[PDB]
Amino acid sequence: MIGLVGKKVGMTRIFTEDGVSIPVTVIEVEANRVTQVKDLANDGYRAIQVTTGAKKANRVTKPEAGHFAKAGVEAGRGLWEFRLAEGEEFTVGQSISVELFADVKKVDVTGTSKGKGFAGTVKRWNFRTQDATHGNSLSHRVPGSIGQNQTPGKVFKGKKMAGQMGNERVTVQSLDVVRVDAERNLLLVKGAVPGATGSDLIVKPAVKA
Amino acid sequence: MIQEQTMLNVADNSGARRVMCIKVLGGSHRRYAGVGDIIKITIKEAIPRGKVKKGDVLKAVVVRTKKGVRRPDGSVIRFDGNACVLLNNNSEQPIGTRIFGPVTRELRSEKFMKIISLAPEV
Amino acid sequence: MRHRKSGRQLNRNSSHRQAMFRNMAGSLVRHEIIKTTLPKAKELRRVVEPLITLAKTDSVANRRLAFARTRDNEIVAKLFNELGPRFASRAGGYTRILKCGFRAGDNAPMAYIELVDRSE
Amino acid sequence: SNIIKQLEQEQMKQDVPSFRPGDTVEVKVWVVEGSKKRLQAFEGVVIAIRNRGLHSAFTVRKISNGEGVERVFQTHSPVVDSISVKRRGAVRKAKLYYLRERTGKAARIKERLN
Amino acid sequence: AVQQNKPTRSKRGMRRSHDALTAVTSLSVDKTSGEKHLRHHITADGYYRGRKVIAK
RNA sequence: AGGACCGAACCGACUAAUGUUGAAAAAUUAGCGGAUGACUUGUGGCUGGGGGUGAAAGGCCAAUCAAACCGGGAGAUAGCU
RNA sequence: CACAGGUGGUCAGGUAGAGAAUACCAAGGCGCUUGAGAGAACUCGGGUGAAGGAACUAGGCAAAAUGGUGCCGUAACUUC
RNA sequence: AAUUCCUUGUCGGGUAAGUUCCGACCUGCACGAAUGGCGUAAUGAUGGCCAGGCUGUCUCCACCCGAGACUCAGUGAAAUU
RNA sequence: GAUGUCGGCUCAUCACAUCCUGGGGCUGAAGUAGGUCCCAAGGGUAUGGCUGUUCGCCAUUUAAAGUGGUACGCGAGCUGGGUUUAGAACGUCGUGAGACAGUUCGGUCCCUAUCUGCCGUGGGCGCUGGAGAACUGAGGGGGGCUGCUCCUAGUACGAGAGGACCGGAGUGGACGCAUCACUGGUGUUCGGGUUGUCAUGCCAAUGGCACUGCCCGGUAGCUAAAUGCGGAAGAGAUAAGUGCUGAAAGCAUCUAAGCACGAAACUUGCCCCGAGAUGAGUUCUCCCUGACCCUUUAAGGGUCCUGAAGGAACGUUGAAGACGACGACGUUGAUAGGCCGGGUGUGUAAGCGCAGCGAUGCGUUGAGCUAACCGGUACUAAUGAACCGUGAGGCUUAACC
Ligand SMILES: [Mg+2]
Ligand SMILES: [Mg+2]
Ligand SMILES: [Mg+2]
Ligand SMILES: [Mg+2]
Ligand SMILES: [Mg+2]
Ligand SMILES: [Mg+2]
Ligand SMILES: [Mg+2]
Ligand SMILES: [Mg+2]
Ligand SMILES: [Mg+2]
Ligand SMILES: [Mg+2]
Ligand SMILES: [Mg+2]
Ligand SMILES: [Mg+2]
Ligand SMILES: [Mg+2]
Ligand SMILES: [Mg+2]
Ligand SMILES: [Mg+2]
Ligand SMILES: [Mg+2]
Ligand SMILES: [Mg+2]
Ligand SMILES: [Mg+2]
Ligand SMILES: [Mg+2]
Ligand SMILES: [Mg+2]
Ligand SMILES: [Mg+2]
Ligand SMILES: [Mg+2]
Ligand SMILES: [Mg+2]
Ligand SMILES: [Mg+2]
Ligand SMILES: [Mg+2]
Ligand SMILES: [Mg+2]
Ligand SMILES: [Mg+2]
Ligand SMILES: [Mg+2]
Ligand SMILES: [Mg+2]
Ligand SMILES: [Mg+2]
Ligand SMILES: [Mg+2]
Ligand SMILES: [Mg+2]
Ligand SMILES: [Mg+2]
Ligand SMILES: [Mg+2]
Ligand SMILES: [Mg+2]
Ligand SMILES: [Mg+2]
Ligand SMILES: [Mg+2]
Ligand SMILES: [Mg+2]
Ligand SMILES: [Mg+2]
Ligand SMILES: [Mg+2]
Ligand SMILES: [Mg+2]
Ligand SMILES: [Mg+2]
Ligand SMILES: [Mg+2]
Ligand SMILES: [Mg+2]
Ligand SMILES: [Mg+2]
Ligand SMILES: [Mg+2]
Ligand SMILES: [Mg+2]
Ligand SMILES: [Mg+2]
Ligand SMILES: [Mg+2]
Ligand SMILES: [Mg+2]
Ligand SMILES: [Mg+2]
Ligand SMILES: [Mg+2]
Ligand SMILES: [Mg+2]
Ligand SMILES: [Mg+2]
Ligand SMILES: [Mg+2]
Ligand SMILES: [Mg+2]
Ligand SMILES: [Mg+2]
Ligand SMILES: [Mg+2]
Repeated sequence: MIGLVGKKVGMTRIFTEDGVSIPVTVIEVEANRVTQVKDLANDGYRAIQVTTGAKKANRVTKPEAGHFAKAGVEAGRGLWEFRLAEGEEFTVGQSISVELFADVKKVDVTGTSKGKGFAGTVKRWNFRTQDATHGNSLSHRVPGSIGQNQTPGKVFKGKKMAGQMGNERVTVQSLDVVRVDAERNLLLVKGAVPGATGSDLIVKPAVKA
Repeated sequence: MIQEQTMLNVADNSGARRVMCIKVLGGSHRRYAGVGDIIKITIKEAIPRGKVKKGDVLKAVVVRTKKGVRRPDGSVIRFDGNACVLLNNNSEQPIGTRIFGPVTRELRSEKFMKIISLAPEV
Repeated sequence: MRHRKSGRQLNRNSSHRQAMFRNMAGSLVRHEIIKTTLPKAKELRRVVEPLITLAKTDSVANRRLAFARTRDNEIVAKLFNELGPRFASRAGGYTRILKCGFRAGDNAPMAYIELVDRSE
Repeated sequence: SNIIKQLEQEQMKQDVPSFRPGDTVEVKVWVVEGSKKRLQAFEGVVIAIRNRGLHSAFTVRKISNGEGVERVFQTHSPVVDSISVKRRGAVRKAKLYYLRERTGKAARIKERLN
Repeated sequence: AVQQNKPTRSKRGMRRSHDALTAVTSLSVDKTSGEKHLRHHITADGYYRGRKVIAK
């Protein structure tokens, strides 16, 4: 149950002959090259490190270049790892295409959500706004009370307050695989996946199914 | 999107002219009722010598909304006003005998098949 | 948020921004080199360059279009008689921003913006 | 994007008639009652058109049984079987939402006799 | 709101531990006139990248 | 004709927000009331403190009023801190 | 205080307008003695809002809404 | 009842549901005839209640335009301790 | 020498004496539905009418509308209706000033956060040569709700009326996360219409101002009402409880030895953070192989040469962002602007011609213009440098060669 690394191409639709419009996200899954294979005897855990895309040889550093050269593969845009399940053996430099998902029905797609910056409590935590009229003094979208009195005499950890919202790892689970088009390196999943267009995406087979 | 206090027209001959939603039946904290959802209503205006009288509290199914319904291809069917068909409070069968104006295929269920038959246009 | 948005508010309202850039576009056409703040210079590119490309094909319609965005016929005339024929073969990029230190009164990052062929 | 546009291109309908806002059109859509699948007609004036390729849509407004009904059709959906222009109207605006406030005479579009 | 106790010179100094200015790391030399100047900026005499952009 | 009507100047001050180390020791902004009258305003004058004045709120009498202010008795007295 | 306050009289252009309201201008006078960026939360001052429409709230507070001129038409009650 | 404690009295009306409202009843804790009784057109920035219109008041907030807030340069407080 | 007081709002947090959902014993438990008690705190746990009300009553919901602690939680968070200042009145009491055993109309809610705490986000150093990339998971956080319908089956049960357990499927409510393809809102940076007025010499054509003058549409972005997904299954150990074998105590006995099951609680399983986890871990890659001098002779100090990997700085910037930070790019270049083509939006420009007395209409013409979008394109701007960071990396012991 390893996954591939893809790029969010955008959203579109697919009409079925049965008169249904499936909302789909297009994911470009180029070949994933295996750059390193980790095992128990050496790394304590079984996994494979993959690369995808192409990076300009001017921007790749000498440490990164040597790590690729050991595998004998070309420099991709990044390095990602996937944990191997029992009975899954890969070799370095082997290329893994999108047709791995040819027969999987639901996938989990993990991306980095769109960054909303410093958000208020209303937007970040669905805090109800206070009255817009009726005498409310400068306290329309403010958070309200944040604790009790002397007995706690403090604010508890995890209190819902204003701060950075978005731009964080988030996984959407169990999205139907609409189409696996190996020729164009495309994966069509039903629904919306996190991130902006052009962001990186990790697609694994669904873990709950 | 019908909620409490919403004033609806009546699409049947029960005698009511304008009703007001006093509860969106279904689950707890439920906010809206779309086409095909049963609501509790109160009669605000009724014709003389009708089957129902003003001030009566009964149920009704919504059949037309300005919000409209969406279809599995993404199309929309929105109407110019919100209308309902009055139902018996305990059996939830229509109390009128004639349906006026169009209805939608969202009503094509075992419960409201009578409304489908009497409608002039679905 | 600000995602994918364009334009610079420049701590003005819409009417003030539009009027100011009319004056600055006129000034740059008249003198072929002016000294503004770096942010203001970067935005003038998006007002003057469209005006020069417009001046490449001379017509009564295009000259009335320039007059609408410039409100000065001397500027319209230099754009259509002098700058259009001058940049007839240049595929965009008619201006050059050179950063020139900081203003003494408020430490604003300044810059010179000139036409790329101003010379002498 | 060259990947999405190509993708959408092969899904588009090839012969879709030309029509503008104000045109009275008859749209034949499919109603599928399990095994029984037939066509139903919807005729009214086009009051809005969204030109977005595969995502193109248009809004048809009719007065049915004393009730105003608006229907938004997705132009390239397989549900919409065909579109035919019954009458060409002469309007000056892309969107005719002002017709929602007009009734009977005053809600009629003059005919584009050209 | 106000302090219940006066803050110490220790606490004052520790807040200004991040107020230190930074010098310009290096200054670029013009390949024609040899003046030192800010990088990406014109020289004091109107030269930039070897060419004399400003007359004065 | 009119302590008539609508409405600027002008005279007020009902509501709300702002502001509350204010732009302002009472305002600003949007609305609000009267606007030929028991109206409003300029300049000068008169009434003096248990006194004045008050379409009366203990209101006002120089940002002070159930007894002004300034000096004096006076370092009142203080079983209180 | 180089303070959004207060301060009596005189003068009265054009166009639209009943008008000294108001909008835009004249003559004349000014841009209000910190600026430059950025384009978060939140605050202030505004614009618009699907469906609903007072369900808000102590209370329709606030907002929205009405708004002109001519003709027609206009109820109970009345001290006419 | 600007007055009724018991009291959200009882009856009627209005609402889906009305401690408020309107009309009554009289059992007026504790109305009442110039410290006026009762009624009354018009008037009222007067108190309560209802309806139409109307809407971000609210369901439930979204977006946008500006002024602050944030960064840089200059000037440079305050309460408190 | 002041601890703001009722109710509401916003935001909560805990307890379990449990309102719902879960598990069970007994029933005066046929079924359905209950009663009562035990276990269980994971999640969930109405909107209105009236009244300042908390409550209460009522209306209509829901699986349920739990009970309590938290300064009867929460006014340096809001409100200010009640209460409890000064005005006024009624009833009442008093000769009265006034007062209430009452009631009624009106009536200024300040604080720029130093410390703690909390939500976010950086800088420093450390981690023992330096550096880049990938991880392991100590630990921490999040999530955990449920209705209805159909099948099993009109079966078991029941005289009938009625009507299941167990098990399987479908479809909702609420809540949450993401996203903008669709439906939409907004879009004072796009197009158009139009009022008053001023100006560009005039006509025509345009611009300014009047809330964007007023409006009608509307791209990108953001976004909800829009649409996709989630709660789980499973596993371990259990609670109440149910047993199996089995003595003490020839019997019996779930327990003493031994063994089996048993819940939304617990530990996992799912998602996120996470080696400052000073117990600072691991993997893979890259870089630096110079010469001397002096002393007190040390993990010593200096001199010349050298300056790496890499980083930073600067520049162009970004669906990244308060600032930092993070990401892309800097000519061997599509990073931003411009330009070119397209798309989209608006809706047939201007000029000219024709028709008409004219307003205007028609033709040229789906014209003109077109912001954030798409595809391109080095025209402009992203510079040769310089800067930081060095020169093979302690001691001990063990194994090995
Ligand atoms: Mg962002
Ligand atoms: Mg205040
Ligand atoms: Mg406010
Ligand atoms: Mg851009
Ligand atoms: Mg500023
Ligand atoms: Mg303007
Ligand atoms: Mg500092
Ligand atoms: Mg008068
Ligand atoms: Mg005022
Ligand atoms: Mg008046
Ligand atoms: Mg008094
Ligand atoms: Mg005084
Ligand atoms: Mg005295
Ligand atoms: Mg004495
Ligand atoms: Mg001044
Ligand atoms: Mg002054
Ligand atoms: Mg005056
Ligand atoms: Mg900023
Ligand atoms: Mg702003
Ligand atoms: Mg609305
Ligand atoms: Mg609407
Ligand atoms: Mg209410
Ligand atoms: Mg309420
Ligand atoms: Mg009001
Ligand atoms: Mg009495
Ligand atoms: Mg008498
Ligand atoms: Mg008497
Ligand atoms: Mg009297
Ligand atoms: Mg009066
Ligand atoms: Mg009054
Ligand atoms: Mg009255
Ligand atoms: Mg400063
Ligand atoms: Mg004290
Ligand atoms: Mg218990
Ligand atoms: Mg039981
Ligand atoms: Mg619990
Ligand atoms: Mg658990
Ligand atoms: Mg509690
Ligand atoms: Mg309390
Ligand atoms: Mg306060
Ligand atoms: Mg407090
Ligand atoms: Mg406190
Ligand atoms: Mg406050
Ligand atoms: Mg009060
Ligand atoms: Mg008492
Ligand atoms: Mg402290
Ligand atoms: Mg969208
Ligand atoms: Mg889009
Ligand atoms: Mg707009
Ligand atoms: Mg949009
Ligand atoms: Mg003209
Ligand atoms: Mg003016
Ligand atoms: Mg559950
Ligand atoms: Mg060096
Ligand atoms: Mg460089
Ligand atoms: Mg033309
Ligand atoms: Mg066009
Ligand atoms: Mg360089």
